[PDB]
Amino acid sequence: GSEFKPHISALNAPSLAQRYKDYFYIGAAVEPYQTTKEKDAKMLQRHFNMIVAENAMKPAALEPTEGNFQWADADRIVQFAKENGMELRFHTLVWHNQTPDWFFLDREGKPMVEETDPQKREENRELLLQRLENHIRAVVLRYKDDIKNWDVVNEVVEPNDPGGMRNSPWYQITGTEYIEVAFRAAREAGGEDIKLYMNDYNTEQEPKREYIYRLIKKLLEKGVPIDGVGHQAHVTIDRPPVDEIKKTIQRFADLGLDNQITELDVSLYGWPPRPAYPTYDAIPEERFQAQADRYRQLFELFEELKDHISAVTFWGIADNHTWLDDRAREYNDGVGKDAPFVFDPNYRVKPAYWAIINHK
Amino acid sequence: GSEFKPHISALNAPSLAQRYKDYFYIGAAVEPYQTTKEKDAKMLQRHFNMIVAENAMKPAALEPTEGNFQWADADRIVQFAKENGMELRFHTLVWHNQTPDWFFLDREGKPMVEETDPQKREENRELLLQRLENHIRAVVLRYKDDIKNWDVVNEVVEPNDPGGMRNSPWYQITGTEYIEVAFRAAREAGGEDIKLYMNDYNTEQEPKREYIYRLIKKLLEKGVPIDGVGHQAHVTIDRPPVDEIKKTIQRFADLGLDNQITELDVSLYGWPPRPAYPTYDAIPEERFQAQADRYRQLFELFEELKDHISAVTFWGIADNHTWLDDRAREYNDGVGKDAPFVFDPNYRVKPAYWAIINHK
Amino acid sequence: GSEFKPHISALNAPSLAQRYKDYFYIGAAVEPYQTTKEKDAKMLQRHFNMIVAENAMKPAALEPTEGNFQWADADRIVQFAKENGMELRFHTLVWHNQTPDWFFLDREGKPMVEETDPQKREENRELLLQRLENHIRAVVLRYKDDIKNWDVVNEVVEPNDPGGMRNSPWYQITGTEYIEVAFRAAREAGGEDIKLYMNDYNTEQEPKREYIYRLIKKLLEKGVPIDGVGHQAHVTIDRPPVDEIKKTIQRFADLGLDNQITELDVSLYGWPPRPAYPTYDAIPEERFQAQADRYRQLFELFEELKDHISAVTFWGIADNHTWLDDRAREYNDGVGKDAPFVFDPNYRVKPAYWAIINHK
Ligand code: NA
Ligand code: NA
Ligand code: NA
Ligand code: NA
Repeated sequence: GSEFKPHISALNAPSLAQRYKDYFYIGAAVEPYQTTKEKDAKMLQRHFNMIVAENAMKPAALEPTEGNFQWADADRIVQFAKENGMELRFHTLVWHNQTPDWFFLDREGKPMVEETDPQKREENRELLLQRLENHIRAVVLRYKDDIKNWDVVNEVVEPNDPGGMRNSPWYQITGTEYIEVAFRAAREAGGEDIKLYMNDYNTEQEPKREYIYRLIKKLLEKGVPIDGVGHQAHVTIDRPPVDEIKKTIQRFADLGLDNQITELDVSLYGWPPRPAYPTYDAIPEERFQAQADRYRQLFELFEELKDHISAVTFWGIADNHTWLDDRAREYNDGVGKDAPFVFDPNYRVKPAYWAIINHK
Repeated sequence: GSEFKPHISALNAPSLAQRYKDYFYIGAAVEPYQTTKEKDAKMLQRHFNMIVAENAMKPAALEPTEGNFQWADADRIVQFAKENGMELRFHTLVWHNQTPDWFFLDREGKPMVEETDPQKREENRELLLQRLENHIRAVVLRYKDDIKNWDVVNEVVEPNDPGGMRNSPWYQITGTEYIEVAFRAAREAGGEDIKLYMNDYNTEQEPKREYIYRLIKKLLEKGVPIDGVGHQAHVTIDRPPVDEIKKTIQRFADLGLDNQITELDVSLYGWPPRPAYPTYDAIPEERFQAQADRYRQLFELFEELKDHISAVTFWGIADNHTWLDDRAREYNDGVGKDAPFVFDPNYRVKPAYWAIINHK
Repeated sequence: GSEFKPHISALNAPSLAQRYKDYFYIGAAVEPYQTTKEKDAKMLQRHFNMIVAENAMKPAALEPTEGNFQWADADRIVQFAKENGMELRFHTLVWHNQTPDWFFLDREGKPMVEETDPQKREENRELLLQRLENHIRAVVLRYKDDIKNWDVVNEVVEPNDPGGMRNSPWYQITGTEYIEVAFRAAREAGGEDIKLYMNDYNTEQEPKREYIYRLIKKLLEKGVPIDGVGHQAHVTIDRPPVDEIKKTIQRFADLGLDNQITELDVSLYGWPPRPAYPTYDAIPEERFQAQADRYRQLFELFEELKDHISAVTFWGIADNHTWLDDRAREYNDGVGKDAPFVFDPNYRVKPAYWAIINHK
């Protein structure tokens, strides 16, 4: 144990975004209801100068059937950021998950992935790319003046698949062209001022890192205007090692790319939740102290790499809301709690908060 | 002697604020008449991108009797800053000096500090906190869109007093609650965008440093939204040592606090003015050269700590106006002159100017 | 050979200005036609956040006869920068080249440099300084709200001339007073917010460096409001050595001066073009790899000196347009091609691009 400053309320504790003002933005993923929850709204105004929609801007949320755009939840998050002078990230224009099946049906209502006529396959490819372009055109035309950071594609690399290309219907139907078109359409509709990212997880693992590096070079060679890599950084206390994170950021920086940490959380367990504690009160202090040392190591690394990192965004606000609790229950027969942030479920600061707010 | 660049006019000499553009703001304390004095106004526009009122915004200046707000002098300083794109600091919402006695009278016209009925003392405490809240509400509502930096309380720690709490009437009547309320009211009226400081002098001395650190932690534990510490830095050529200054800034940074240097001057004498020179022309060059080396050491330290220091403000413009001349005369039987700045009384640069403007 | 990343199109390659966002602006010299050439305009929007007129704002371009101001070409460049949020530099208010002869004729139509009556010479000096003041007044009044960076005088030092002062008609008629007046008039018309530079080439050579340093100190002693030195940096692969560049920047920083690199190019040849290659396709890869290592060394030096350098501007966009091709032909009997940029004549990135865009 090394962090023994008091567990004060986070609502008025010194601002995390302030601490990192000349390093990178400090962001949080939010749901629309949190923009009007008193404590969550206060937490955002106190600690965060960047916001991303955890779920409200995924493809199925915004265009659940063709041409039927659903803007209300997304507008709510954008308006909260505008009211409070926060930057925004867009999650996400393209993803194999959270994508409605109408994209991948031919004009006949049948799955394009089953088509065997080569000329018809080329027509389906053209049609799917037009649908993708229209999804992007609508969303970027609406938000381009307010959202500067765009996860144009998400999780398109899978090292277990041939050539490293995740074999989603996107890839089955268009190869890598859906990725090329996604970036071109985003630039066409949004102009030079928006920053376009390829977002993925385990970006430091090999050979996934090579595959992402290879893909970006291939896209660059095709004239694709990519600006950066987003690193989800869903990490644990021990994995991955900090030196591998450092080499990954430097590596993509060598292609001229900006880097953002997009979905940061530090689980208390391994991958998978080998044994979750059942309740929050059951987590011993030693675990939070271990998590504090890990957060310290991460953020001091981010400071060293500050000229290659424009933003660090957490995948949530406080420990009362995190996607890791679904996984904790799942692998522990219905009961389990994770604690991945620097703010606890009662909106108090954790040892990890003091570890990243201090002078180093 | 080490600084032999010419003693050019400061009016058009290279800008001090420019030199520190990516480190911290460079500020000066001013009186309203100096916003319309040709040479002082030019000096501010040339060298400073932050302004503070030396006297015009103290409690007795702004609310000399209850509810009788006097805005003219303060408005003048704020308008000069706005015309010239300068940031502002507010000195100061609460101070045991420069505070009119009406605050501390019960509704009966008698000193609250003399009251012996416990229930009546609690009523006086409530009344004094309401008067404090109204003073802050009026001032912050008026200036919140123009002043980002607020000395919410000033000089509230005194190591000679029990528990380190300066035993002013504020503390005699309310304990530390006046400090809690001062910060809460300032945040309530001004929003999250204004930065709230506790300002004091000798912040590197022990045990004063501990007492300030202890008090801030206690206020943080009560939910108080403090953002930073202001260090007056009324220093001499030899005191305090630079390593103690460094440890102080780092120490408060460890609580997540920003730091500003708020009232910087480097006296030519010890504490007290053991022997002032009678006139400015009597000061030998060796003294200015010693003062230059001291200013060099201070500002190179500030550069090293730049990510913990947002602003460095001098307690005046040029050597023709400084509060240290009152003290120089006082302790030298009516005659005496100090020279605490980098600009001399004829608006020429001093060796100290060249020492902090150069490449290091 | 060390840089083997692909020679992708530069039009959508990761942004150079983005890479240097927290170091200095990245600029390019342009001609008006390039603001409407599809590829040049795209290159500026992709890679550059600062623009300078290669020729359209020289004295003869803007005021070819007395009082006959020609604004169209200059306005075009300023409007392109404004549309795209780019900063601007002004090249240049005073220069011995590109200056129409009407400046230097007495009211009698005869060359002021030939006048032998001392009282008449003082009248011509006064008249030439009034004409200079009016040229500057007109240009600064028109553009002061849009152009922050002003090359007030250009190439006024010549180490082969007595006292180091280039013996142009400006100096023959007014001594150094034309320089004093140029800076004062620019400040008078433009205010404190515009930054005023003395621009020259070979600024690291001795004794030219001493002469510039000496002149600036003399101007500072006369009350002249100079803010910075512009270093043209028309360099080769081997000259000048990087340590001499470093000492030059530090040296002028010691006078409190900002520094900008104003006309950067890295010729493939010596001075003069000892042997140009006849055509672009004749340049071997080894030369581009040598040029890449040189650009790497320069920009890593600029990063180290980032707090003394506000902007780095290239004297052109891509290798299809550069003034060095006139000199390559000249000294090679009509045929010759240089390649001084990081972007090639077909708007593809060069090894030098990868060398300055990477993580270091
Ligand atoms: Na730095
Ligand atoms: Na989720
Ligand atoms: Na005073
Ligand atoms: Na030219």
